[PDB]
Amino acid sequence: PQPSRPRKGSLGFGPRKRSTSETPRFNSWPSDDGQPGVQGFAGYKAGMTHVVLVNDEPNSPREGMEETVPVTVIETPPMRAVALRAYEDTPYGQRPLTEVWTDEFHSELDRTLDVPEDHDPDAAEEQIRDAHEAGDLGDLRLITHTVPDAVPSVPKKKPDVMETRVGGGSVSDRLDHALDIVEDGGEHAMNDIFRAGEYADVAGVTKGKGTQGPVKRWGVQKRKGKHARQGWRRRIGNLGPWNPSRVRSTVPQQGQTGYHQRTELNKRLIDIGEGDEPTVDGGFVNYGEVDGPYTLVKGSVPGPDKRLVRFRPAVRPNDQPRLDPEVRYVSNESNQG
Amino acid sequence: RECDYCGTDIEPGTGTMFVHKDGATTHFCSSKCENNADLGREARNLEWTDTAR
Amino acid sequence: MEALGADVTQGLEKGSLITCADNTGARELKVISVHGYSGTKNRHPKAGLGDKITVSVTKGTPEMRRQVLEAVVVRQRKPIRRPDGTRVKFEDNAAVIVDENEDPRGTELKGPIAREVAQRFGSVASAATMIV
RNA sequence: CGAGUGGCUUGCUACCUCGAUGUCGGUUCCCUCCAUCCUGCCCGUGCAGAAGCGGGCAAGGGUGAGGUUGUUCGCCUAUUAAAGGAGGUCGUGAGCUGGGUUUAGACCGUCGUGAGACAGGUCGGCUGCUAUCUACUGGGUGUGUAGGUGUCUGACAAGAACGACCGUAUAGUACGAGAGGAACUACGGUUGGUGGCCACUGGUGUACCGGUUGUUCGAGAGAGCACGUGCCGGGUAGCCACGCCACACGGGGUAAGAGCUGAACGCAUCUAAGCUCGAAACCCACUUGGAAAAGAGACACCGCCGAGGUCCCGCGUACAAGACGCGGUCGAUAGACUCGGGGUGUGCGCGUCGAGGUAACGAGACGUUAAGCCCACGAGCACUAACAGACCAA
RNA sequence: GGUCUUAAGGUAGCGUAGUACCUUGCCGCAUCAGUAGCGGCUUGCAUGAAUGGAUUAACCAGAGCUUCACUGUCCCAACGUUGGGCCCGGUGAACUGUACAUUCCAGUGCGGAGUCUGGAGACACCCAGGGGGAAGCGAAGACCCUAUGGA
RNA sequence: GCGAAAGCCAAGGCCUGUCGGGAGCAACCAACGUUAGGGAAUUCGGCAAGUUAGUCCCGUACCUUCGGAAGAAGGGAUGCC
RNA sequence: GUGGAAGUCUGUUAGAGUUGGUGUCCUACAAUACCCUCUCGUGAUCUAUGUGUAGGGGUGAAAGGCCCAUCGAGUCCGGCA
Ligand SMILES: [Cl-]
Ligand SMILES: [Cl-]
Ligand SMILES: [Mg+2]
Ligand SMILES: [Mg+2]
Ligand SMILES: [Mg+2]
Ligand SMILES: [Mg+2]
Ligand SMILES: [Mg+2]
Ligand SMILES: [Mg+2]
Ligand SMILES: [Mg+2]
Ligand SMILES: [Mg+2]
Ligand SMILES: [Mg+2]
Ligand SMILES: [Mg+2]
Ligand SMILES: [Mg+2]
Ligand SMILES: [Mg+2]
Ligand SMILES: [Mg+2]
Ligand SMILES: [Mg+2]
Ligand SMILES: [Mg+2]
Ligand SMILES: [Mg+2]
Ligand SMILES: [Mg+2]
Ligand SMILES: [Mg+2]
Ligand SMILES: [Mg+2]
Ligand SMILES: [Mg+2]
Ligand SMILES: [Mg+2]
Ligand SMILES: [Mg+2]
Ligand SMILES: [Mg+2]
Ligand SMILES: [Mg+2]
Ligand SMILES: [Mg+2]
Ligand SMILES: [Mg+2]
Ligand SMILES: [Mg+2]
Ligand SMILES: [Mg+2]
Ligand SMILES: [Mg+2]
Ligand SMILES: [Mg+2]
Ligand code: NA
Ligand code: NA
Ligand code: NA
Ligand code: NA
Ligand code: NA
Ligand code: NA
Ligand code: NA
Ligand code: NA
Ligand code: NA
Ligand code: NA
Ligand code: NA
Ligand code: NA
Ligand code: NA
Ligand code: NA
Ligand code: NA
Ligand code: NA
Ligand code: NA
Ligand code: NA
Ligand code: NA
Ligand code: NA
Ligand code: NA
Repeated sequence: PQPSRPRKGSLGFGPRKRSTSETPRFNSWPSDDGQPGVQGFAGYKAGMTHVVLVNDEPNSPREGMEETVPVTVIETPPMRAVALRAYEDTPYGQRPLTEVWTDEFHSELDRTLDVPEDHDPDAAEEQIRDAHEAGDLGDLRLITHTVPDAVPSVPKKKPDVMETRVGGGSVSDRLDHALDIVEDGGEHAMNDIFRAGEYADVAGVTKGKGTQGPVKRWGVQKRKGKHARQGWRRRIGNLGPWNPSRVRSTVPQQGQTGYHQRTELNKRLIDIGEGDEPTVDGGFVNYGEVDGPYTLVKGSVPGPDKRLVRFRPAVRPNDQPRLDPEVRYVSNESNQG
Repeated sequence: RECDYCGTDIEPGTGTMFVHKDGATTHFCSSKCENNADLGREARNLEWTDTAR
Repeated sequence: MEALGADVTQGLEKGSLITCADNTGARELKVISVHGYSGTKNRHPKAGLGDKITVSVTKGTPEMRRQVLEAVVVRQRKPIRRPDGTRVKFEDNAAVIVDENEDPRGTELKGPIAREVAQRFGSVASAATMIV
């Protein structure tokens, strides 16, 4: 008869090739509801620990009781919006119109960009406002970058740059909001965007594992029984039928596994603090000691320690926000042992 | 809580609770102790154990 | 069914032999099926704490032997996680024969029972000696 | 009784292959069809309810586990929302398996004078090849677009990224004489699938520490060998699943269907023109890839005698070559050292005790000693090594 | 039927057999479920006495079955060890090759096409892979039939 | 040690079962170790792997050609000083 | 108790054999090999050397087995183009 069975692995994350940018790029943004604001932030993965929380769920028969929750510690120091990019609507989608930059640059932004020495902020601003007058102004986003130097456990000083969208009330209002942030020095923090208890979407390039077989890469079975002793242990039965006489790309084969971008949905932000309250004893293995701006993400986060991870207010949350959850205990017990 | 074996404090959100045949209960703070116990050893006779200390 | 209020790692399969923790006259039970459970190609149907499973009597009184009854998994050796993160495991695998209404076929329950089993089978619970 | 469709069965034909297109069943892995088993939306009922029966749209998803048999089929059991059928050389042997069919050996029955036969049964009885092309999975080097850095856009491409069940409230309510017994909605959980992660549990851990047998180095101390750890006990990092986290709703258009306004046909009519609704299906939404999209893109800044890049050196958040990413004295990139954090479980020696023994001798116990030994992690720390320097470039 | 062919007309036993077509025979044991296995029945398609029958302790790399124990055979895979695999120096074959060849979907054709026809796709080269296709490579098919062939 | 057995080591012989260098050294393969809970559900079939084990004491069924079955089964002990 | 019989037992003693792995190999190390597993191991035993039997003939505990990688009638050359 041959019993049915789902295929091995999702065909929705392909091609399973190495990622073009180690820095994640969201392909979606939250809707323009509330007041004007930057729709995302970034940080660096540190490690994991657990925390005891007070059941916050109003529908849980345990609401109000202790509860142990896993948490990923992410160092989230301030970032800097160094410019405001404007897009115009055209018959061929959105396209970058212009950009408004600043003059106050972080000491080592030149490790990545050819920092501007001569720019006309006003003209750009003008061009943008004219476009808006004509009604061709497409969404507005800020070119942002991090300050790895602010994070010791992270070797790199070369900042990571990524564009984040700015959603706000009216286009005029948030446009201004954008310009204001930038003009200053673009310096902003996790607090300015997220509040503990809110759900965010965390993107990141998963841990790389190089080339792997079908079994690990797609989760196909291993040869079973006698079949396992004949000369085949981790190779599939066949690459396909006689006809079509070609190998379909839908058949699980070997390749690059790991180091792929993934936007993990609805991650609850258990807490945003600063200091060394979350650090473990002995130090986060292969990472270091945390002591500064941090975020505690419920559960796991794609990527290995030290990798850049991005935050975005959840685009498709299932639950309502339950702000500032009570944290009764944060484990500092050594991750070694 | 305190480990019913070695006697050190069991880190919250950690450990296993073994329920005996009779119904008795034994909280272990680690596999190390569970295993030393399954070997039939008594925490008092092990010098590294806080009990013994 | 109602939330067990605990995460379980089924420690049993179709064909597993477990203990009958009651005085029904059945000593040994063989798991045959797991209520409301559908598996996947090649996977052996799995059962654990708090599952109502169909069973057959392997050992016991002649009149109880070979009879196909219904039952509730009361203990398993494999660990289970409680809300506070601690794990809990028992000394053996045991079940208690039950009827259509889920009332224990027997009069007395031998050995301890996991608290979680209460939030599902009351009459089984209100018949327990020790509830861990 | 009559008219058909399909090409799964069987038969017929003898067109194709006898300088061979490897058999049946099974397995593993991939795509599909609809004549739909379940799931969504509906119509009728001999539709009170509940449970059904029959029919319409509909292929998104699911359709599982076992006992006899080589079996397909089927018979049987317990679960289940349901445990649907069929195509791909009766998909799949340059993938497996080899129980069966169909070699040589042998037995039994039948037939035969006999050699020996059987559209009978039975025991045993082999699975070759280093991939040239093509195909696809992944990885690079070049050229085209025509200097560089950073950030984007989005033609198009993939997805099931989600499918399903149980429980609670609704409610012992509507309905019903009663027995019995719903729903909308809101909740909690399970299962199957998916992607990721290791604080926790668990596995490994021929790093490490300890115990111990045989033997060799005279004893001791400390060691080698006993298969790539002698065996046993414990086990850090890492890697993992048996562990943990995350995976909608809602719009838009439709089918079957329910209707509105409405004529041909003064009436009537859901349809002819027009309109309102309405499926797990379609489109969007969401996730992944995507300037080689030849209309070969956009923006900002830097630079054309210098911007930037390659080689080099110290290393990995990367890795089969290649690629990738980071650091390079304006430095914590790697090592040493010292702390922290961890694994073992109390070192050598010496002192006391020790069944005894004239004595020699003495297994072992306690103390010194959370000792001794050890660490793939963290910190501090420029002590050592990231020096010297080459090249390409409008 | 209550003898006829052709001499006799199956006795003791054993029997759904390694012999039983019907067949998964019927009943029972055993299992949740047993075309298996064992026991009983048995009209035996087509058992049977040195073509030896029955039965049988011991023996057996002989065939079938059940139980305890055991376990990575399985649920469902993971980690590790050694030798390869990958890169480098040296050594250095063979198989195979009408030609052309970046193909895919359909169609057509001696009815099983990379090459025909229509479309679609397609920048070149290279590395690694697992083997879908070249009705892949290997062997003038053992099967079948034919030859006024052979043994 | 029962041993012309294993394992270890002399004497004697050998580093010529004769190509090397490098990557924590990926996929895949050959040999193999360990795997929680379950325990034959795998499969034609328990194939492969595993379990058991030396020695002494106790004890040992059906059946039988009286030889045997039998090391039946099952239970206990085992070092060092 | 003595005695120490056996086509007797255990046994990688030496030696002989070849059951399963349908493992490794399958342009091999090899035109029949490698490893693990397994059988015999005082006898109808294994083995060296010498010697006899020759092709429609030997030899055969019988498989049409074997008679120099050649066997339902060896090999060589000839009949033979
Ligand atoms: Cl297989
Ligand atoms: Cl089942
Ligand atoms: Mg094989
Ligand atoms: Mg740890
Ligand atoms: Mg711990
Ligand atoms: Mg199966
Ligand atoms: Mg072929
Ligand atoms: Mg239809
Ligand atoms: Mg489909
Ligand atoms: Mg076929
Ligand atoms: Mg098929
Ligand atoms: Mg083949
Ligand atoms: Mg093939
Ligand atoms: Mg091959
Ligand atoms: Mg066969
Ligand atoms: Mg057979
Ligand atoms: Mg056969
Ligand atoms: Mg050109
Ligand atoms: Mg060694
Ligand atoms: Mg019978
Ligand atoms: Mg021929
Ligand atoms: Mg013939
Ligand atoms: Mg003739
Ligand atoms: Mg196991
Ligand atoms: Mg079976
Ligand atoms: Mg099966
Ligand atoms: Mg065996
Ligand atoms: Mg003998
Ligand atoms: Mg012997
Ligand atoms: Mg001779
Ligand atoms: Mg013959
Ligand atoms: Mg010769
Ligand atoms: Na093998
Ligand atoms: Na092989
Ligand atoms: Na084929
Ligand atoms: Na041919
Ligand atoms: Na087949
Ligand atoms: Na469907
Ligand atoms: Na079956
Ligand atoms: Na074929
Ligand atoms: Na084959
Ligand atoms: Na086959
Ligand atoms: Na709709
Ligand atoms: Na371009
Ligand atoms: Na006769
Ligand atoms: Na014999
Ligand atoms: Na194994
Ligand atoms: Na191929
Ligand atoms: Na040499
Ligand atoms: Na005598
Ligand atoms: Na052999
Ligand atoms: Na002759
Ligand atoms: Na001649």
